[PDB]
Amino acid sequence: VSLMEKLKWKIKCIENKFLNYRLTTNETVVAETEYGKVKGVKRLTVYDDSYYSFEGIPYAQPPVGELRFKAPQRPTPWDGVRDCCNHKDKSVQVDFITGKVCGSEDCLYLSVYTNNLNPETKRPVLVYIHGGGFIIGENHRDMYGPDYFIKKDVVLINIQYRLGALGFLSLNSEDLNVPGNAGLKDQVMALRWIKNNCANFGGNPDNITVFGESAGAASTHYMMLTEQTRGLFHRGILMSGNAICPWANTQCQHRAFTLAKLAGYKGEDNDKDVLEFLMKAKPQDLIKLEEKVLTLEERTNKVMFPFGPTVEPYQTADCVLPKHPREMVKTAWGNSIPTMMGNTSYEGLFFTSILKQMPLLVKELETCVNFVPSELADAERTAPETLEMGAKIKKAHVTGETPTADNFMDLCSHFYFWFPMHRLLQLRFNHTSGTPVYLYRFDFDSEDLINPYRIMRSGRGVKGVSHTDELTYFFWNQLAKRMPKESREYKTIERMTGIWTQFATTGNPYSNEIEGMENVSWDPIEKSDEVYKCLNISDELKMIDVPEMGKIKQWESMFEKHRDLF
Repeated sequence: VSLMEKLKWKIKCIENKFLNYRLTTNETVVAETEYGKVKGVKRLTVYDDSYYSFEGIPYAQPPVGELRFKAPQRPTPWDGVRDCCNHKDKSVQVDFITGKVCGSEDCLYLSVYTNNLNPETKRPVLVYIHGGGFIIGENHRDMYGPDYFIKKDVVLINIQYRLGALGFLSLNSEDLNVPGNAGLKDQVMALRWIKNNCANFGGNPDNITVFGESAGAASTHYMMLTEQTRGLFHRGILMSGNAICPWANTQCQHRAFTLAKLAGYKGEDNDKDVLEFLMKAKPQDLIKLEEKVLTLEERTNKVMFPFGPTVEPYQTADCVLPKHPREMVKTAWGNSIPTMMGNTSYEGLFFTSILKQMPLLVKELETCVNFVPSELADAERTAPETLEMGAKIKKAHVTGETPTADNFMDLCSHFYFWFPMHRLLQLRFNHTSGTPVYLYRFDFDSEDLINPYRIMRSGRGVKGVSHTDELTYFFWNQLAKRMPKESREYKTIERMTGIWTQFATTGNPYSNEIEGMENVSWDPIEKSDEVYKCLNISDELKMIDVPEMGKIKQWESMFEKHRDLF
Protein backbone atom coordinates (compact mmCIF):
# COMPACT_ATOMS: atom_id res chain seq x y z
CA VAL A 1 0.00 0.00 0.00
CA SER A 2 1.13 3.50 -0.96
CA LEU A 3 3.03 6.00 1.17
CA MET A 4 0.06 8.39 0.62
CA GLU A 5 -2.65 6.08 1.97
CA LYS A 6 -0.30 5.39 4.92
CA LEU A 7 -0.10 9.05 6.06
CA LYS A 8 -3.77 9.46 5.11
CA TRP A 9 -4.83 6.41 7.13
CA LYS A 10 -2.58 7.56 9.99
CA ILE A 11 -4.54 10.81 10.12
CA LYS A 12 -7.97 9.11 10.03
CA CYS A 13 -6.65 6.86 12.83
CA ILE A 14 -5.92 9.98 14.87
CA GLU A 15 -9.27 11.52 13.85
CA ASN A 16 -11.18 8.34 14.73
CA LYS A 17 -9.69 8.42 18.24
CA PHE A 18 -10.72 12.04 18.89
CA LEU A 19 -14.17 11.41 17.40
CA ASN A 20 -14.45 8.28 19.57
CA TYR A 21 -13.53 10.22 22.72
CA ARG A 22 -15.99 12.92 21.59
CA LEU A 23 -18.82 10.44 20.92
CA THR A 24 -18.53 8.87 24.36
CA THR A 25 -20.80 9.63 27.30
CA ASN A 26 -20.51 9.45 31.09
CA GLU A 27 -23.39 7.01 31.28
CA THR A 28 -21.77 3.76 32.33
CA VAL A 29 -24.02 0.81 33.01
CA VAL A 30 -23.48 -2.66 34.40
CA ALA A 31 -24.89 -5.89 32.96
CA GLU A 32 -24.89 -9.52 34.14
CA THR A 33 -23.00 -12.33 32.44
CA GLU A 34 -22.58 -15.93 33.51
CA TYR A 35 -18.92 -15.06 34.16
CA GLY A 36 -19.69 -11.95 36.18
CA LYS A 37 -20.66 -8.29 35.87
CA VAL A 38 -19.56 -6.17 32.92
CA LYS A 39 -19.50 -2.37 32.68
CA GLY A 40 -20.52 -0.75 29.41
CA VAL A 41 -20.75 2.83 28.21
CA LYS A 42 -23.31 4.74 26.11
CA ARG A 43 -22.03 6.25 22.85
CA LEU A 44 -23.07 8.64 20.11
CA THR A 45 -23.34 8.40 16.31
CA VAL A 46 -22.92 11.11 13.68
CA TYR A 47 -26.71 10.79 13.14
CA ASP A 48 -27.43 11.89 16.73
CA ASP A 49 -28.58 8.42 17.78
CA SER A 50 -27.10 6.62 20.79
CA TYR A 51 -26.35 3.05 21.95
CA TYR A 52 -24.98 1.06 24.89
CA SER A 53 -21.55 -0.37 24.12
CA PHE A 54 -19.96 -3.37 25.83
CA GLU A 55 -16.53 -4.13 24.33
CA GLY A 56 -13.83 -6.62 25.27
CA ILE A 57 -16.11 -9.25 26.73
CA PRO A 58 -13.90 -12.40 26.89
CA TYR A 59 -15.59 -15.56 25.67
CA ALA A 60 -12.50 -17.78 26.07
CA GLN A 61 -9.25 -17.97 28.02
CA PRO A 62 -6.48 -15.96 26.34
CA PRO A 63 -5.00 -18.61 23.97
CA VAL A 64 -1.39 -17.87 24.89
CA GLY A 65 1.59 -20.00 25.91
CA GLU A 66 0.56 -23.65 26.07
CA LEU A 67 -2.90 -22.87 24.63
CA ARG A 68 -1.41 -21.49 21.41
CA PHE A 69 -2.74 -23.49 18.42
CA LYS A 70 -5.09 -25.30 20.82
CA ALA A 71 -8.87 -25.31 20.98
CA PRO A 72 -10.21 -22.57 23.24
CA GLN A 73 -11.14 -23.12 26.88
CA ARG A 74 -13.78 -21.21 28.82
CA PRO A 75 -12.53 -18.03 30.53
CA THR A 76 -12.02 -17.61 34.27
CA PRO A 77 -14.95 -15.85 35.96
CA TRP A 78 -14.42 -12.86 38.19
CA ASP A 79 -15.92 -11.17 41.18
CA GLY A 80 -16.55 -7.45 40.91
CA VAL A 81 -17.16 -5.44 37.81
CA ARG A 82 -15.09 -5.93 34.66
CA ASP A 83 -14.36 -2.80 32.62
CA CYS A 84 -15.82 -3.05 29.09
CA CYS A 85 -15.66 0.59 28.06
CA ASN A 86 -12.77 0.04 25.66
CA HIS A 87 -11.88 -2.25 22.79
CA LYS A 88 -9.30 -5.01 23.25
CA ASP A 89 -6.69 -5.74 20.57
CA LYS A 90 -7.26 -7.61 17.32
CA SER A 91 -5.75 -10.97 16.35
CA VAL A 92 -2.11 -10.90 15.26
CA GLN A 93 -2.09 -10.09 11.56
CA VAL A 94 -0.48 -8.09 8.78
CA ASP A 95 -1.83 -4.52 8.64
CA PHE A 96 -2.89 -4.12 5.02
CA ILE A 97 -2.35 -0.37 5.16
CA THR A 98 1.16 -0.31 6.61
CA GLY A 99 2.41 -3.87 6.04
CA LYS A 100 3.60 -4.07 9.62
CA VAL A 101 2.37 -6.74 11.97
CA CYS A 102 -0.13 -5.60 14.57
CA GLY A 103 -2.44 -7.19 17.11
CA SER A 104 -2.00 -9.59 19.99
CA GLU A 105 -2.52 -13.24 20.87
CA ASP A 106 -4.95 -11.98 23.50
CA CYS A 107 -7.77 -11.41 21.00
CA LEU A 108 -10.69 -13.64 21.94
CA TYR A 109 -13.36 -11.10 22.80
CA LEU A 110 -16.76 -9.96 21.58
CA SER A 111 -18.69 -6.66 21.60
CA VAL A 112 -22.39 -6.12 22.38
CA TYR A 113 -24.45 -3.12 21.27
CA THR A 114 -28.09 -1.93 21.62
CA ASN A 115 -30.03 1.36 21.80
CA ASN A 116 -31.93 0.04 24.81
CA LEU A 117 -30.66 -2.18 27.62
CA ASN A 118 -34.17 -2.68 28.96
CA PRO A 119 -36.55 -3.20 26.04
CA GLU A 120 -40.19 -3.93 26.85
CA THR A 121 -39.81 -7.06 24.66
CA LYS A 122 -36.92 -9.45 23.85
CA ARG A 123 -35.12 -8.34 20.69
CA PRO A 124 -33.67 -10.14 17.67
CA VAL A 125 -29.96 -10.87 18.16
CA LEU A 126 -27.62 -10.33 15.23
CA VAL A 127 -24.13 -11.83 15.36
CA TYR A 128 -21.62 -10.52 12.86
CA ILE A 129 -18.55 -12.55 11.88
CA HIS A 130 -16.01 -10.44 9.99
CA GLY A 131 -14.17 -11.56 6.86
CA GLY A 132 -10.56 -11.13 5.83
CA GLY A 133 -9.61 -14.53 4.41
CA PHE A 134 -9.17 -15.82 7.99
CA ILE A 135 -5.89 -13.81 8.12
CA ILE A 136 -7.10 -10.24 8.84
CA GLY A 137 -10.06 -8.50 10.47
CA GLU A 138 -11.41 -7.33 13.81
CA ASN A 139 -14.43 -6.15 15.77
CA HIS A 140 -13.06 -2.63 16.27
CA ARG A 141 -15.58 0.15 15.61
CA ASP A 142 -13.23 2.03 13.31
CA MET A 143 -14.02 -0.79 10.88
CA TYR A 144 -17.32 -2.35 11.98
CA GLY A 145 -19.25 0.42 13.71
CA PRO A 146 -22.76 -0.50 15.03
CA ASP A 147 -24.05 3.02 14.31
CA TYR A 148 -26.37 2.05 11.47
CA PHE A 149 -27.88 -1.05 13.05
CA ILE A 150 -28.70 0.56 16.39
CA LYS A 151 -31.27 2.78 14.68
CA LYS A 152 -33.18 -0.53 14.69
CA ASP A 153 -34.38 -2.29 17.82
CA VAL A 154 -31.95 -5.18 17.68
CA VAL A 155 -29.00 -6.46 19.71
CA LEU A 156 -25.84 -6.48 17.54
CA ILE A 157 -22.78 -8.55 18.46
CA ASN A 158 -19.38 -8.47 16.73
CA ILE A 159 -16.98 -11.32 17.52
CA GLN A 160 -13.27 -11.85 17.02
CA TYR A 161 -11.48 -15.17 16.53
CA ARG A 162 -7.90 -16.40 15.98
CA LEU A 163 -6.48 -15.63 12.54
CA GLY A 164 -3.74 -17.10 10.34
CA ALA A 165 -1.40 -19.82 11.59
CA LEU A 166 -2.42 -19.09 15.18
CA GLY A 167 -5.99 -19.77 14.17
CA PHE A 168 -5.57 -22.59 11.68
CA LEU A 169 -2.37 -24.62 12.16
CA SER A 170 -2.96 -28.33 11.65
CA LEU A 171 -0.78 -31.31 12.53
CA ASN A 172 -1.40 -34.96 11.62
CA SER A 173 0.08 -36.53 14.75
CA GLU A 174 -2.79 -37.23 17.15
CA ASP A 175 -0.70 -36.98 20.32
CA LEU A 176 -0.06 -33.22 20.02
CA ASN A 177 -3.73 -32.11 20.09
CA VAL A 178 -3.50 -29.60 17.23
CA PRO A 179 -6.09 -31.01 14.83
CA GLY A 180 -6.73 -27.56 13.32
CA ASN A 181 -9.63 -25.09 12.92
CA ALA A 182 -8.79 -23.41 16.21
CA GLY A 183 -10.20 -20.15 14.87
CA LEU A 184 -13.48 -21.86 14.00
CA LYS A 185 -13.57 -23.38 17.45
CA ASP A 186 -13.30 -19.81 18.79
CA GLN A 187 -16.40 -18.82 16.88
CA VAL A 188 -18.25 -21.79 18.32
CA MET A 189 -17.50 -20.84 21.92
CA ALA A 190 -18.50 -17.25 21.16
CA LEU A 191 -21.84 -18.56 19.81
CA ARG A 192 -22.24 -20.56 23.04
CA TRP A 193 -21.64 -17.40 25.05
CA ILE A 194 -24.13 -15.41 22.97
CA LYS A 195 -26.80 -18.08 23.53
CA ASN A 196 -26.36 -18.06 27.35
CA ASN A 197 -25.92 -14.32 27.80
CA CYS A 198 -27.75 -12.23 25.16
CA ALA A 199 -30.85 -12.18 27.37
CA ASN A 200 -28.90 -10.04 29.88
CA PHE A 201 -28.70 -7.38 27.19
CA GLY A 202 -32.35 -7.44 26.11
CA GLY A 203 -31.81 -10.05 23.44
CA ASN A 204 -34.09 -12.96 22.63
CA PRO A 205 -32.06 -16.20 23.01
CA ASP A 206 -34.60 -17.96 20.80
CA ASN A 207 -34.21 -15.54 17.87
CA ILE A 208 -30.52 -15.32 16.95
CA THR A 209 -29.15 -14.54 13.50
CA VAL A 210 -25.56 -15.12 12.42
CA PHE A 211 -24.16 -13.35 9.38
CA GLY A 212 -20.83 -12.48 7.80
CA GLU A 213 -19.14 -11.44 4.59
CA SER A 214 -16.40 -13.27 2.60
CA ALA A 215 -14.44 -15.34 5.16
CA GLY A 216 -17.16 -14.29 7.59
CA ALA A 217 -19.72 -15.84 5.29
CA ALA A 218 -17.74 -19.11 5.11
CA SER A 219 -17.50 -18.97 8.91
CA THR A 220 -21.25 -18.45 9.19
CA HIS A 221 -21.81 -21.44 6.91
CA TYR A 222 -19.42 -23.57 9.00
CA MET A 223 -21.36 -22.58 12.07
CA MET A 224 -24.44 -23.87 10.18
CA LEU A 225 -22.65 -27.13 9.12
CA THR A 226 -21.00 -28.41 12.32
CA GLU A 227 -22.75 -30.51 14.97
CA GLN A 228 -21.05 -28.42 17.64
CA THR A 229 -23.44 -25.51 17.16
CA ARG A 230 -26.75 -27.40 16.69
CA GLY A 231 -29.75 -25.19 17.50
CA LEU A 232 -27.59 -22.30 18.74
CA PHE A 233 -29.17 -19.85 16.27
CA HIS A 234 -32.18 -19.58 14.03
CA ARG A 235 -31.36 -17.64 10.86
CA GLY A 236 -28.26 -17.38 8.64
CA ILE A 237 -27.01 -14.82 6.10
CA LEU A 238 -24.21 -15.71 3.69
CA MET A 239 -22.78 -12.57 2.10
CA SER A 240 -20.36 -13.28 -0.77
CA GLY A 241 -19.15 -16.66 0.45
CA ASN A 242 -19.66 -20.11 1.92
CA ALA A 243 -17.67 -23.16 3.02
CA ILE A 244 -17.39 -24.82 -0.39
CA CYS A 245 -15.80 -21.78 -1.93
CA PRO A 246 -12.38 -22.93 -3.12
CA TRP A 247 -10.64 -20.42 -0.78
CA ALA A 248 -12.62 -21.46 2.31
CA ASN A 249 -10.76 -24.64 3.19
CA THR A 250 -7.35 -26.19 2.55
CA GLN A 251 -5.34 -29.21 3.66
CA CYS A 252 -2.42 -27.46 5.33
CA GLN A 253 -0.98 -30.26 7.50
CA HIS A 254 2.34 -30.22 5.65
CA ARG A 255 2.66 -26.44 5.69
CA ALA A 256 3.52 -26.18 9.41
CA PHE A 257 6.98 -27.54 8.67
CA THR A 258 7.49 -24.98 5.91
CA LEU A 259 6.41 -22.16 8.21
CA ALA A 260 8.77 -23.51 10.88
CA LYS A 261 11.67 -23.52 8.39
CA LEU A 262 10.95 -19.95 7.25
CA ALA A 263 11.13 -18.89 10.89
CA GLY A 264 14.54 -20.51 11.46
CA TYR A 265 13.69 -24.00 12.62
CA LYS A 266 16.59 -26.48 12.65
CA GLY A 267 15.80 -30.17 12.53
CA GLU A 268 13.64 -32.82 10.90
CA ASP A 269 10.09 -32.92 9.55
CA ASN A 270 8.17 -34.48 12.35
CA ASP A 271 5.19 -32.80 13.93
CA LYS A 272 6.38 -32.88 17.55
CA ASP A 273 9.61 -31.04 16.81
CA VAL A 274 7.87 -28.68 14.40
CA LEU A 275 5.25 -27.91 17.04
CA GLU A 276 7.83 -27.25 19.78
CA PHE A 277 9.58 -24.65 17.65
CA LEU A 278 6.37 -22.89 16.60
CA MET A 279 5.13 -22.86 20.21
CA LYS A 280 8.05 -20.66 21.31
CA ALA A 281 8.35 -18.49 18.23
CA LYS A 282 7.38 -14.82 18.53
CA PRO A 283 3.78 -14.44 17.37
CA GLN A 284 4.58 -11.60 15.00
CA ASP A 285 7.38 -13.55 13.29
CA LEU A 286 5.05 -16.45 12.42
CA ILE A 287 2.41 -14.07 11.00
CA LYS A 288 4.85 -11.94 9.02
CA LEU A 289 6.15 -15.05 7.22
CA GLU A 290 2.82 -16.65 6.36
CA GLU A 291 2.90 -14.82 3.04
CA LYS A 292 5.89 -16.92 1.99
CA VAL A 293 4.56 -20.38 2.89
CA LEU A 294 2.66 -21.26 -0.32
CA THR A 295 4.75 -22.96 -3.03
CA LEU A 296 4.63 -21.64 -6.59
CA GLU A 297 2.63 -24.72 -7.61
CA GLU A 298 0.03 -23.97 -4.97
CA ARG A 299 -0.32 -20.36 -6.11
CA THR A 300 -0.62 -21.78 -9.64
CA ASN A 301 -3.48 -24.05 -8.56
CA LYS A 302 -5.18 -20.96 -7.03
CA VAL A 303 -4.58 -21.83 -3.36
CA MET A 304 -5.14 -18.47 -1.72
CA PHE A 305 -4.12 -18.89 1.92
CA PRO A 306 -1.52 -21.26 3.49
CA PHE A 307 -3.54 -21.76 6.67
CA GLY A 308 -7.32 -21.93 6.96
CA PRO A 309 -10.24 -24.25 7.75
CA THR A 310 -9.36 -27.88 7.12
CA VAL A 311 -10.64 -31.40 7.41
CA GLU A 312 -9.34 -32.31 10.83
CA PRO A 313 -7.00 -35.36 10.78
CA TYR A 314 -8.63 -36.99 13.83
CA GLN A 315 -11.64 -36.39 16.05
CA THR A 316 -11.28 -34.82 19.50
CA ALA A 317 -13.65 -33.13 21.96
CA ASP A 318 -14.16 -29.87 20.08
CA CYS A 319 -13.78 -31.06 16.48
CA VAL A 320 -15.54 -28.74 14.01
CA LEU A 321 -14.75 -30.13 10.55
CA PRO A 322 -14.49 -33.92 10.58
CA LYS A 323 -15.33 -34.24 6.84
CA HIS A 324 -14.99 -32.13 3.69
CA PRO A 325 -17.64 -29.37 3.70
CA ARG A 326 -19.56 -30.96 0.81
CA GLU A 327 -20.04 -34.04 2.96
CA MET A 328 -21.13 -32.04 5.99
CA VAL A 329 -23.90 -30.26 4.04
CA LYS A 330 -25.59 -33.65 3.72
CA THR A 331 -26.38 -33.85 7.46
CA ALA A 332 -26.08 -30.21 8.48
CA TRP A 333 -28.59 -28.95 11.02
CA GLY A 334 -28.25 -25.51 9.38
CA ASN A 335 -30.01 -26.64 6.20
CA SER A 336 -33.17 -26.41 8.30
CA ILE A 337 -33.07 -22.76 9.35
CA PRO A 338 -34.09 -19.78 7.22
CA THR A 339 -31.21 -18.64 5.05
CA MET A 340 -30.26 -15.67 2.94
CA MET A 341 -27.38 -15.60 0.47
CA GLY A 342 -26.11 -13.14 -2.07
CA ASN A 343 -23.30 -11.48 -3.96
CA THR A 344 -22.47 -8.15 -5.51
CA SER A 345 -22.90 -7.41 -9.23
CA TYR A 346 -19.12 -7.33 -9.95
CA GLU A 347 -17.45 -9.50 -7.27
CA GLY A 348 -14.16 -10.05 -9.14
CA LEU A 349 -13.56 -6.30 -9.49
CA PHE A 350 -11.80 -6.70 -6.15
CA PHE A 351 -8.86 -8.26 -8.02
CA THR A 352 -7.96 -5.04 -9.88
CA SER A 353 -5.08 -4.52 -7.45
CA ILE A 354 -3.63 -8.01 -7.86
CA LEU A 355 -3.75 -7.70 -11.67
CA LYS A 356 -1.92 -4.39 -11.48
CA GLN A 357 1.07 -6.20 -9.96
CA MET A 358 0.79 -9.30 -12.15
CA PRO A 359 -0.50 -8.48 -15.63
CA LEU A 360 0.78 -11.92 -16.64
CA LEU A 361 -2.25 -13.37 -14.84
CA VAL A 362 -4.50 -12.24 -17.71
CA LYS A 363 -2.79 -14.73 -20.02
CA GLU A 364 -4.19 -17.52 -17.83
CA LEU A 365 -7.48 -17.09 -19.67
CA GLU A 366 -5.86 -18.24 -22.92
CA THR A 367 -6.80 -21.75 -21.82
CA CYS A 368 -8.29 -21.09 -18.36
CA VAL A 369 -6.92 -24.45 -17.12
CA ASN A 370 -5.77 -22.81 -13.88
CA PHE A 371 -9.40 -22.02 -12.97
CA VAL A 372 -10.70 -25.53 -13.52
CA PRO A 373 -11.93 -26.80 -10.11
CA SER A 374 -8.94 -28.48 -8.49
CA GLU A 375 -10.69 -31.79 -7.78
CA LEU A 376 -11.28 -32.15 -11.55
CA ALA A 377 -7.99 -30.79 -12.89
CA ASP A 378 -4.65 -32.59 -13.07
CA ALA A 379 -1.43 -31.75 -11.22
CA GLU A 380 0.29 -29.98 -14.10
CA ARG A 381 -2.99 -28.77 -15.61
CA THR A 382 -1.85 -30.35 -18.89
CA ALA A 383 -4.28 -33.28 -19.40
CA PRO A 384 -6.46 -33.08 -22.53
CA GLU A 385 -9.57 -33.37 -20.34
CA THR A 386 -8.38 -30.35 -18.35
CA LEU A 387 -7.74 -28.25 -21.46
CA GLU A 388 -11.34 -29.21 -22.38
CA MET A 389 -12.73 -28.05 -19.09
CA GLY A 390 -10.62 -24.92 -19.40
CA ALA A 391 -12.19 -24.23 -22.78
CA LYS A 392 -15.70 -24.29 -21.33
CA ILE A 393 -14.69 -21.68 -18.77
CA LYS A 394 -13.00 -19.67 -21.54
CA LYS A 395 -16.16 -19.58 -23.67
CA ALA A 396 -18.01 -18.23 -20.64
CA HIS A 397 -15.77 -15.17 -20.02
CA VAL A 398 -13.39 -14.28 -22.87
CA THR A 399 -15.41 -11.93 -25.07
CA GLY A 400 -12.93 -11.36 -27.86
CA GLU A 401 -9.83 -12.75 -29.53
CA THR A 402 -7.63 -12.04 -26.52
CA PRO A 403 -8.58 -12.07 -22.82
CA THR A 404 -8.68 -8.78 -20.94
CA ALA A 405 -8.51 -7.70 -17.30
CA ASP A 406 -12.33 -7.43 -17.34
CA ASN A 407 -12.78 -10.99 -18.60
CA PHE A 408 -10.39 -12.02 -15.85
CA MET A 409 -12.23 -10.15 -13.12
CA ASP A 410 -15.50 -11.46 -14.48
CA LEU A 411 -14.19 -15.04 -14.28
CA CYS A 412 -13.05 -14.49 -10.70
CA SER A 413 -16.62 -13.51 -9.70
CA HIS A 414 -17.71 -16.98 -10.71
CA PHE A 415 -14.67 -19.01 -9.68
CA TYR A 416 -14.67 -17.51 -6.23
CA PHE A 417 -18.34 -16.76 -5.60
CA TRP A 418 -21.19 -17.56 -8.01
CA PHE A 419 -20.17 -21.11 -8.97
CA PRO A 420 -19.69 -22.13 -5.28
CA MET A 421 -23.07 -20.66 -4.29
CA HIS A 422 -24.72 -22.66 -7.10
CA ARG A 423 -23.02 -25.90 -6.03
CA LEU A 424 -24.12 -25.30 -2.48
CA LEU A 425 -27.76 -24.58 -3.31
CA GLN A 426 -28.07 -27.75 -5.40
CA LEU A 427 -26.40 -29.87 -2.70
CA ARG A 428 -28.56 -28.35 0.03
CA PHE A 429 -31.71 -29.08 -1.97
CA ASN A 430 -30.99 -32.84 -1.80
CA HIS A 431 -30.64 -32.81 1.99
CA THR A 432 -33.08 -30.37 3.51
CA SER A 433 -36.38 -30.10 5.38
CA GLY A 434 -37.52 -27.45 2.90
CA THR A 435 -36.74 -24.29 4.85
CA PRO A 436 -36.57 -21.28 2.52
CA VAL A 437 -33.39 -19.85 1.04
CA TYR A 438 -33.60 -16.26 -0.26
CA LEU A 439 -31.19 -14.66 -2.73
CA TYR A 440 -30.13 -11.06 -3.13
CA ARG A 441 -27.82 -9.29 -5.53
CA PHE A 442 -26.11 -6.13 -4.30
CA ASP A 443 -25.90 -3.74 -7.24
CA PHE A 444 -25.66 -0.29 -5.64
CA ASP A 445 -22.66 1.69 -6.87
CA SER A 446 -21.37 4.72 -4.97
CA GLU A 447 -18.10 6.55 -4.51
CA ASP A 448 -19.54 9.17 -2.12
CA LEU A 449 -19.41 6.75 0.80
CA ILE A 450 -16.65 4.13 1.07
CA ASN A 451 -14.91 1.65 3.37
CA PRO A 452 -11.21 0.71 4.05
CA TYR A 453 -11.23 -2.44 1.86
CA ARG A 454 -11.47 -0.06 -1.09
CA ILE A 455 -8.00 1.22 -0.16
CA MET A 456 -6.64 -2.33 -0.40
CA ARG A 457 -8.24 -3.43 -3.69
CA SER A 458 -7.15 -0.02 -5.02
CA GLY A 459 -10.81 0.66 -5.78
CA ARG A 460 -10.28 4.43 -5.73
CA GLY A 461 -12.19 5.88 -8.69
CA VAL A 462 -13.26 2.50 -10.04
CA LYS A 463 -16.82 1.99 -11.28
CA GLY A 464 -18.79 -1.16 -10.48
CA VAL A 465 -19.82 -2.92 -7.28
CA SER A 466 -16.90 -4.87 -5.97
CA HIS A 467 -16.64 -7.52 -3.34
CA THR A 468 -17.01 -5.65 0.08
CA ASP A 469 -18.69 -2.53 -1.34
CA GLU A 470 -21.82 -3.51 0.59
CA LEU A 471 -20.18 -3.31 4.02
CA THR A 472 -20.25 0.48 3.81
CA TYR A 473 -24.07 0.33 4.07
CA PHE A 474 -24.04 -1.99 7.08
CA PHE A 475 -21.36 -0.59 9.33
CA TRP A 476 -19.78 2.70 10.24
CA ASN A 477 -16.05 3.03 9.65
CA GLN A 478 -13.49 5.78 10.19
CA LEU A 479 -13.74 6.80 6.51
CA ALA A 480 -17.50 7.38 6.65
CA LYS A 481 -19.34 10.68 7.11
CA ARG A 482 -22.87 11.84 7.89
CA MET A 483 -24.93 11.61 4.72
CA PRO A 484 -28.03 13.72 3.97
CA LYS A 485 -31.09 11.64 4.77
CA GLU A 486 -32.48 12.02 1.25
CA SER A 487 -29.30 10.81 -0.46
CA ARG A 488 -29.23 7.54 -2.38
CA GLU A 489 -26.51 6.34 0.03
CA TYR A 490 -28.57 7.05 3.16
CA LYS A 491 -31.59 5.24 1.69
CA THR A 492 -29.39 2.21 0.96
CA ILE A 493 -28.22 2.06 4.59
CA GLU A 494 -31.85 2.17 5.63
CA ARG A 495 -32.86 -0.50 3.16
CA MET A 496 -29.91 -2.82 3.85
CA THR A 497 -30.13 -2.64 7.66
CA GLY A 498 -33.93 -2.76 7.22
CA ILE A 499 -33.97 -6.03 5.26
CA TRP A 500 -31.34 -7.69 7.44
CA THR A 501 -33.24 -6.84 10.63
CA GLN A 502 -36.53 -7.92 9.05
CA PHE A 503 -35.03 -11.28 8.04
CA ALA A 504 -33.46 -11.69 11.48
CA THR A 505 -36.85 -11.17 13.10
CA THR A 506 -39.15 -13.31 10.91
CA GLY A 507 -36.95 -15.49 8.69
CA ASN A 508 -38.47 -13.56 5.77
CA PRO A 509 -36.67 -10.54 4.23
CA TYR A 510 -39.74 -8.84 2.74
CA SER A 511 -41.25 -5.80 4.39
CA ASN A 512 -43.56 -3.17 2.92
CA GLU A 513 -42.33 -0.78 5.62
CA ILE A 514 -39.04 -0.71 3.76
CA GLU A 515 -38.97 2.01 1.15
CA GLY A 516 -38.68 0.73 -2.39
CA MET A 517 -40.15 -2.67 -1.60
CA GLU A 518 -43.81 -1.92 -2.44
CA ASN A 519 -43.81 -3.94 -5.71
CA VAL A 520 -41.48 -6.64 -4.51
CA SER A 521 -42.53 -10.28 -4.48
CA TRP A 522 -39.41 -11.89 -2.96
CA ASP A 523 -39.87 -15.66 -3.33
CA PRO A 524 -37.38 -18.25 -2.04
CA ILE A 525 -35.52 -20.61 -4.40
CA GLU A 526 -37.20 -23.97 -5.05
CA LYS A 527 -35.42 -27.18 -6.08
CA SER A 528 -37.47 -27.18 -9.31
CA ASP A 529 -36.03 -23.82 -10.36
CA GLU A 530 -33.80 -23.92 -13.43
CA VAL A 531 -33.28 -20.21 -12.98
CA TYR A 532 -32.51 -18.41 -9.71
CA LYS A 533 -34.48 -15.29 -8.80
CA CYS A 534 -32.83 -12.65 -6.64
CA LEU A 535 -33.80 -9.29 -5.22
CA ASN A 536 -31.47 -6.96 -7.12
CA ILE A 537 -30.54 -4.02 -4.91
CA SER A 538 -29.65 -0.80 -6.69
CA ASP A 539 -31.18 2.69 -6.69
CA GLU A 540 -34.37 0.72 -7.04
CA LEU A 541 -35.24 -2.74 -5.72
CA LYS A 542 -36.31 -5.25 -8.35
CA MET A 543 -36.83 -9.00 -8.46
CA ILE A 544 -34.94 -10.48 -11.43
CA ASP A 545 -33.49 -13.68 -12.78
CA VAL A 546 -29.86 -13.92 -11.65
CA PRO A 547 -27.91 -12.50 -14.63
CA GLU A 548 -24.95 -14.72 -13.80
CA MET A 549 -27.07 -17.83 -14.42
CA GLY A 550 -25.88 -18.72 -17.92
CA LYS A 551 -22.23 -18.48 -16.96
CA ILE A 552 -23.07 -20.51 -13.85
CA LYS A 553 -24.51 -23.37 -15.97
CA GLN A 554 -21.39 -23.19 -18.18
CA TRP A 555 -19.16 -23.92 -15.15
CA GLU A 556 -21.55 -26.73 -14.21
CA SER A 557 -21.09 -28.43 -17.60
CA MET A 558 -17.46 -29.07 -16.61
CA PHE A 559 -18.97 -31.77 -14.41
CA GLU A 560 -20.87 -33.50 -17.27
CA LYS A 561 -18.73 -36.66 -17.03
CA HIS A 562 -18.19 -36.26 -13.25
CA ARG A 563 -21.63 -35.64 -11.86
CA ASP A 564 -20.74 -37.30 -8.54
CA LEU A 565 -18.23 -34.53 -7.70
CA PHE A 566 -20.69 -31.71 -8.36
